[PDB]
Amino acid sequence: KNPKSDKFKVKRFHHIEFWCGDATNVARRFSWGLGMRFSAKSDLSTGNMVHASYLLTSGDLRFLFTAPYSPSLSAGEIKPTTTASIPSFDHGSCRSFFSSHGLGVRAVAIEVEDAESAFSISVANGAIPSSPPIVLNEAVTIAEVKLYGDVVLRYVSYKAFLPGFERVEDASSFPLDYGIRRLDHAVGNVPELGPALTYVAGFTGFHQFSGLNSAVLASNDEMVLLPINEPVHGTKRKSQIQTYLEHNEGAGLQHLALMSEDIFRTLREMRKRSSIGGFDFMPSPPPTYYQNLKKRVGDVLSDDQIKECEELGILVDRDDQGTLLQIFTKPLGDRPTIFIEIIQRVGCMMYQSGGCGGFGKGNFSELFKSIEEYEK
Amino acid sequence: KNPKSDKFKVKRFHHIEFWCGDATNVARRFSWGLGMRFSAKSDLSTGNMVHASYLLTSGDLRFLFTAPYSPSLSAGEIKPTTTASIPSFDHGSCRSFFSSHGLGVRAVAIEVEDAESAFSISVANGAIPSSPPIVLNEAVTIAEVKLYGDVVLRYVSYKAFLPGFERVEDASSFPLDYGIRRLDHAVGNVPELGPALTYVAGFTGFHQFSGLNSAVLASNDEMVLLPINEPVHGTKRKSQIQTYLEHNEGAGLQHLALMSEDIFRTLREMRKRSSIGGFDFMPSPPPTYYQNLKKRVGDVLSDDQIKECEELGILVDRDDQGTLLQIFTKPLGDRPTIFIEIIQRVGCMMYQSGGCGGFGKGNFSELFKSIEEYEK
Ligand SMILES: Cc1ccc(C(=O)CN2C(=O)CSc3ccc(C(O)=C4C(=O)CCCC4=O)cc32)cc1
Ligand SMILES: Cc1ccc(C(=O)CN2C(=O)CSc3ccc(C(O)=C4C(=O)CCCC4=O)cc32)cc1
Ligand SMILES: [Co+2]
Ligand SMILES: [Co+2]
Repeated sequence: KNPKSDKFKVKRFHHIEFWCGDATNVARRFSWGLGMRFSAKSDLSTGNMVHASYLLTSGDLRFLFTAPYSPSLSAGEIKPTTTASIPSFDHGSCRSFFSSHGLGVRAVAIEVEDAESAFSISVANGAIPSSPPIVLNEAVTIAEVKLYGDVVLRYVSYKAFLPGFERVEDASSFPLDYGIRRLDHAVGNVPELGPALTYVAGFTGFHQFSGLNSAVLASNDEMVLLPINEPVHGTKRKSQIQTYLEHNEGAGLQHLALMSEDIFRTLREMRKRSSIGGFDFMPSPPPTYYQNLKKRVGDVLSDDQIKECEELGILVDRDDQGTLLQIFTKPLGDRPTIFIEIIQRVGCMMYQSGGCGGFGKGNFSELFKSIEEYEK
Repeated sequence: KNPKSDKFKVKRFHHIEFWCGDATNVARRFSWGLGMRFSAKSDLSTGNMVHASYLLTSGDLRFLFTAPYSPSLSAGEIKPTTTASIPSFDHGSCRSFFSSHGLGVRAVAIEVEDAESAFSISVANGAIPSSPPIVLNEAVTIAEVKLYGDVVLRYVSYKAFLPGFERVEDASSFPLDYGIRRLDHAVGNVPELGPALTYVAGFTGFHQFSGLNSAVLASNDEMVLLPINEPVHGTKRKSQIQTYLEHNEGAGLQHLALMSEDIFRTLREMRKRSSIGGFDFMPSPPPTYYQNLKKRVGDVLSDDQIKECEELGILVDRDDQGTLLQIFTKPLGDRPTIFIEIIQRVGCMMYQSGGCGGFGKGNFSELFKSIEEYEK
């Protein structure tokens, strides 16, 4: 069931903003590891004395990396005279976020039809305001409300990246591309799932789509997908959600799932780079898992395609409507907190429906099953 | 003249430690950009609940990247019970350093014969203590005194990387190598050269070897080389030293000069990677500079070798004893502060004497000369 209860018009995920200590080094690492191109900047070279912000893109996926400069560079500014291109930015908030949580996502940004209206309706329906609507160059409106922990849901609306950002020079914009095309879902970890769902669904009208309980909130067309997890305590192996909350100093964004148009190419390219500056992947499932794939998805993937899944460590799950291929990186930074998922979905062709094939929850059983089997 | 006045026995540069917000991302970026291999780690996986530290090596060059975890992970520890592998580390100092200066060098480490003696003699001769001598696993002694700004001079001595560090697994240790072999010199920027030189030369006994004044302090065999620069004010173009001090919030390390055994190979490899996660280089000199090279170094470099210098943007300088090839990166991070120099020295064969060919001070005139000439 989909009651289509969105309280304002939501379009698609727009960007993800990481708050960093040094944006240059994180952005360069991510560009090489994920095959994303440098496409826009706002920094000292563009007149921004407040923050350094670098935008990477792959298809429709936009990752923004921001870090504060010394406050002394902008000490004479006030908000009416600011050189910041993102008016919600604050030095103290950024340093506090980073000190508390380490490298991670500060903003999940969605494009809406009217960011001032979305903000107004959200706050009228219980959202905690974070940054009020601000109109940039009479062209773009941006507003922020609290999502969970110190993560904000950012609303962006366009009259027709952001004013004050400059498209980057060609030489610095090497056209890397490993096949990633858009953000599929963004997942939060919280101590208590119930209150988190009630809060977010309360202000958005989004509907509902071992070691954890999870539920997914979705927009009307189910293209904005926000799963939320809570830990389950007292378990034999300690909950990975609880480890996250301990190392992150509380709730925050757990993972970003990035859709690829060719997951085999994406994983070939990312794995070639794991040990030369890129991203590592979690341990692969045992060969029993791939033996057991013929019975589960043998009508969807050929033996060769199943073998390619095994060469790359790709997991497969299936629901009533479609099939999903997925794989998980090791944590992106020092702390065992945020990671990335690469995904590709098969089925639900109408365009493809959002969330086709689910989120892989069946792989909890199949991995557990496969590991024991593998002891053999 | 070299009075050989070292107040304690100094061997060679040992390592450089960067204080970071996220050590993983900086270390991975530097590994790919400079061709350095991951060789040791101290982090959660090795029992360190305090800091994450990753060591990269190329030949004898050792770069260490350290960032703090949440203090909550180690809140029950005291110094006698610490899980930190570097006992001088402090969460508050690290966060304060990074907030003030951004990404940069915290420690210039030199190997000495006895770090406790070096510390004692240094402090007896005016050094400001930073961390007292601590014996690690009855095998290594480490001590720190203030160098300039928030940079420390770290003394390391070995009875026979550090205890508590683990050599990294093979798969994560891809054997990158672009030819870099050791640290040649490490350069500080200060507001006032005179007092800085008097302080450092006072406690070490090291001897003395537009927009700035500079002087170089050197150990007995002139293999530890510490240039220091101050700004010259009132100049037409604003001093790059003053820009550094403004953006860094005061004195700190300006550049690390890395010796290559084959500068042409190093620059070919680094430039191939500039736009795919590596390091950018400062603007190249005009072709007039390379035309003028035949008269200056035509007895040292062939026409082909001069042409290779022009293809790569390499600068050349010469003193009375040898010739130096050098080139400079753009700043390593967000702020226009720290950068890297790649160098190779020709001459002064006895082994090669330290500092053979100087530090390139003649290139200030030759670039100024060449730029005007180039207007032609
Ligand atoms: C560092 C690190 C820490 C933890 C992990 C994982 O938990 C990866 N993972 C497994 O290991 C067991 S199969 C699995 C199946 C689905 C998902 C998943 O994506 C979601 C969602 O999207 C929303 C619904 C619930 C869910 O969990 C994750 C899985 C990976 C790396
Ligand atoms: C971001 C950035 C900011 C500034 C720069 C430079 O100043 C680079 N540079 C020039 O541009 C003009 S030639 C030149 C010659 C020598 C040196 C040099 O290495 C030293 C020393 O080692 C110790 C002695 C004095 C010195 O300056 C540096 C030079 C490069 C990048
Ligand atoms: Co997922
Ligand atoms: Co130099």
